[PDB]
Amino acid sequence: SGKIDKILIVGGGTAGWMAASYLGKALQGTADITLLQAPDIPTLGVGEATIPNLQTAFFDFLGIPEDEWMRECNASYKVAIKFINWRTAGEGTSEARELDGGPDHFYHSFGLLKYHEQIPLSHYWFDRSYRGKTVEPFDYACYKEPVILDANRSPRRLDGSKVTNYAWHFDAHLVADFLRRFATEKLGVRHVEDRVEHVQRDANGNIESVRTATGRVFDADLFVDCSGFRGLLINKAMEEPFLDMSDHLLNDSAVATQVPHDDDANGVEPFTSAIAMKSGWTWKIPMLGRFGTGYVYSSRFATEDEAVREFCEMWHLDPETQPLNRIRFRVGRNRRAWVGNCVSIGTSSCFVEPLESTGIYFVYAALYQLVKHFPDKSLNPVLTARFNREIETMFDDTRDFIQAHFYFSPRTDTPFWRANKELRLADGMQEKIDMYRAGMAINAPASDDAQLYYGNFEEEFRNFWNNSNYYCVLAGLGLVPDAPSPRLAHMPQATESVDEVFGAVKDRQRNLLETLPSLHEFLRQQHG
Amino acid sequence: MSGKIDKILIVGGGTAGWMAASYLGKALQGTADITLLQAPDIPTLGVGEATIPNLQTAFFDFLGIPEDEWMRECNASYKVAIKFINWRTAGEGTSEARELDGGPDHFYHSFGLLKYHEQIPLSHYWFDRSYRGKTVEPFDYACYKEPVILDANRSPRRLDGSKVTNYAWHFDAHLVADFLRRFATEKLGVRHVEDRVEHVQRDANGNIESVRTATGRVFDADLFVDCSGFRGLLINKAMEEPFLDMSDHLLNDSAVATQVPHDDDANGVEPFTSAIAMKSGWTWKIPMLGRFGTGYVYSSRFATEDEAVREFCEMWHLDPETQPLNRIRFRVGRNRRAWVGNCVSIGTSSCFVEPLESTGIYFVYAALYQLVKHFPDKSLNPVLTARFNREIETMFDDTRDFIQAHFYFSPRTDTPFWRANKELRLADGMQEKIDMYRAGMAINAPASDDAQLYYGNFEEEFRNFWNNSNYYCVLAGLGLVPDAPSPRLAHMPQATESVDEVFGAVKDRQRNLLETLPSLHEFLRQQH
Ligand SMILES: N[C@@H](Cc1c[nH]c2cc(Br)ccc12)C(=O)O
Ligand SMILES: N[C@@H](Cc1c[nH]c2cc(Br)ccc12)C(=O)O
Repeated sequence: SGKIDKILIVGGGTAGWMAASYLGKALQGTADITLLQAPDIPTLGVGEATIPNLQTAFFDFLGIPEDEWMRECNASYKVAIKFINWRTAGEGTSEARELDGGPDHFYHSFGLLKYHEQIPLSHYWFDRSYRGKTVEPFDYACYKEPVILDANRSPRRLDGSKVTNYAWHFDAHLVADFLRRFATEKLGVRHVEDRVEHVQRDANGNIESVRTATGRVFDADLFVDCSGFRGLLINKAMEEPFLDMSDHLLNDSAVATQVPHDDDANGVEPFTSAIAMKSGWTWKIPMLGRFGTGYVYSSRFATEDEAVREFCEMWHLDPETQPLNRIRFRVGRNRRAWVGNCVSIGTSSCFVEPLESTGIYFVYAALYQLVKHFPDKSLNPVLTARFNREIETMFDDTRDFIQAHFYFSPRTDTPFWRANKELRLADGMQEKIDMYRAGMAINAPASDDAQLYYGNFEEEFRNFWNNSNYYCVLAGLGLVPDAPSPRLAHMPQATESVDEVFGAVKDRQRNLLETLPSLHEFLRQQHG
Repeated sequence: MSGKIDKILIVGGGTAGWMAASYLGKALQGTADITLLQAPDIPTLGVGEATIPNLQTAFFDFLGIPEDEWMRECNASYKVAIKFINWRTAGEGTSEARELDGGPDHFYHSFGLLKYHEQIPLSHYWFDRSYRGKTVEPFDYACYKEPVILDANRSPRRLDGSKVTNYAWHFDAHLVADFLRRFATEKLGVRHVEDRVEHVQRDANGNIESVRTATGRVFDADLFVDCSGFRGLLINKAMEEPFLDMSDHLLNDSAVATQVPHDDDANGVEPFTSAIAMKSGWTWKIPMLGRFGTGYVYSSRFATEDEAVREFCEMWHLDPETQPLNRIRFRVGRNRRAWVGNCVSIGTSSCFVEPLESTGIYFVYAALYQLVKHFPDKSLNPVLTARFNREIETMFDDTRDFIQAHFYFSPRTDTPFWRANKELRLADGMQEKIDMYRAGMAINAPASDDAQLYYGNFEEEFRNFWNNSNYYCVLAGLGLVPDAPSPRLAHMPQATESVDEVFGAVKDRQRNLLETLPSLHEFLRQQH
């Protein structure tokens, strides 16, 4: 019995120093935290994309203003994800192909669809599209962002006022160093540069101590595994099985690099690009003077040399001189994220391809659930079981959503895209698609107030993947309901007054397009 | 078998029938012909109905009926909480609270949400002090301001009309049914037919084709709404849908009720419903204007009808040979599926549970809200029916589990009834909630402590109907408390110290409202 006195974090990556900062802040003055980190071969900064709650749920919790960490991490702004060439056959190219008299792209923006007479705007859009009253795509009809993103507009005016929900693009290595300084200098976290040599467990299977290569022994009451894919504690020591979920996600490898960019000549894109490839997809994360890019592919349909060739040719890079990072990740999650006195945080717990910018979210979302379910020395099993339940739902819901990107793509030109259609959706995901086809919303938000959504982590965590996200991806790829929502035929006044709702989006599209500065213009004044 | 619903037939009148006619008539105004089949039954006494705050915001506001309009026409009173009397002390069934720890054996279940302090509900701070001997005040008096003003029969609104707390209403159901009958027929164009169902004609698909009445009239429709009560003329008799008896969780199955005249000038009016524990059940008291309704809900396995009538009459000093009494034998449980084919069951034809927590009328307009949200066309898409049945199934089962906890966790052991309740088993969903509760966790904590958002957004409340505030009121009120304080509080020394001002604010509101609020009788006099 007694409270947790000492906490040992194994691993000093991005997740490791987020755990040290979050736990150091949450338990300030009531727990001694030590982080074990061994020097590894450093890698390139291939870029990271995030979601709006990174500020409200993480940096706000630490008490760090957005401007403070943005300037020290050379971060850019992210307004949406631009899905390129997901509906047209062809090689992997950065240029959008032609589809129905226009470029093959669609946006997944932040925020929530507006409610009109208790019904999301998506249902009103499809009702018009189904009956031939409109041909405008879903994203351009219901969101104001696509128009200003086509012109690389900034999410904030020169006076600082924000006109849309946005996230950030940055190099994870810089944020890790920023949080390393914050945790050690402000929160009293102890940093130890050593390599784990032996993990000693007791008769109950719990971790007793960790011995390093130099002979130092570190004991604690609670151990946090941030060692990445290796899982030194949760997998190696605790012997907890890892659940491979490649029966839903075929991608398991990646080739990534960083490419210099002339922001003065071309501006900066306020969005992440997800460019469909022949055996996967390639991300593009614009930053300051450069952009990170990585080809996520499936080793079952493309060899590493084929992926390196495809990746370099699309960006006009020299495969013999370009610095490249070749990665082979494990897709899935542990059977239990928390076992005994060992809590897994980061890629040691779970991993999925960064198609929807969930990597960093998984860290501080798990850290949020860890503090909410924080135990004492008795390690109450109810706290551990409920934490493991939240983590498995957080990941499995994301896994199902990511699979829908490939499962519902109309492409059939390569074995990769054809095989994705041969996989089976999870029962929870298949039920969601059944609702969608019936004209229902999928996890409709309780309110269309984005400030409440992104300002209340509990409100968002219970409704992380909401109707707005599903319609952006499903309707963007071409999946639409079999027929309009049957209740709209009983709402003649609602379907008539909705004209002003679509007109309001058109007016904001025109006004913001004409008045907003470019992202490059704002970044220049922002970053000095 | 396509096209929108054109004709809707409601079988059964009363409260459920005319609530369905009003809600569906308003939602589908001008796009559906609605006919209500009602046969004259032997009328019963007005034994009183208790409600919850969303009755105005989710039902009457949807109809466009101001609170003052329907209150005056139904002679309604105000309800601020439920006072549970004699649930922790042994003895006969009496209206007088017994002595417990130097005070009356009662505790309140109030409306609203517990205030958050540093992201933690106030209940966790209360028990932390109680566990460490820092306080002896009961949970309800420490965290709620209502118990103090309810002990003095204070009004929930000042004489100037300003409301000082969340409240509901007390009324005779028959008056509300007549009010809605006039509203639906005169304002919404609903057709009322006085006839008795003679034969229900089904087709080869199992769907209802038409209904023939005793006079030979045949009524056909596209969608049928069963509001026939416990008889289940359509859902059970015609559709042959099985009814799931749940007497393994709730032993009460009978009731003896009446109405008692009351001199409001001499004794005032109680702004709360009373739940008076009995030897083989419990007795309600629903104060109204010049009278109060009362009913002894009991278990036929432990008390005969004559024993319950005697217990009921003796506690109110009534003549068992002359007092007008209503003897009822209800079915406890729910249908296997609330909606089958083109037949949707609404009201007690769908499910029933004892009115211990004032959920009877709520079940009607909550189901009507889910019916419109899942409204079908002539094709009757099975996904709409399946999702509706799931929402109804969760709505009742969660209520069933909560109601059982009232008896399961009562410390009384003096009668075979109370002893047998401890021999039943809680549902797995309820047992897991109790496991969390004992572990110091909240049970379905609200996303926000803003009651206006909660009671103003039916979707927000429906997803969190039984929240942490409700569970703590009943469980801690009966004496069930966690095994130890939340381990997370030991790491928040500043939070556990600054919470002193939160409890002091409740004490200041208790003192100020007690001195300035008028009595309910005083406010009712000026209003009515
Ligand atoms: N609730 C999350 C859901 C989400 C996860 N990844 C996203 C990426 C984009 Br682009 C838009 C939304 C999300 C949000 O609205 O930010
Ligand atoms: N969310 C519901 C829960 C509830 C159902 N019946 C109740 C009865 C009382 Br008294 C208080 C709360 C409830 C409310 O607070 O109105």
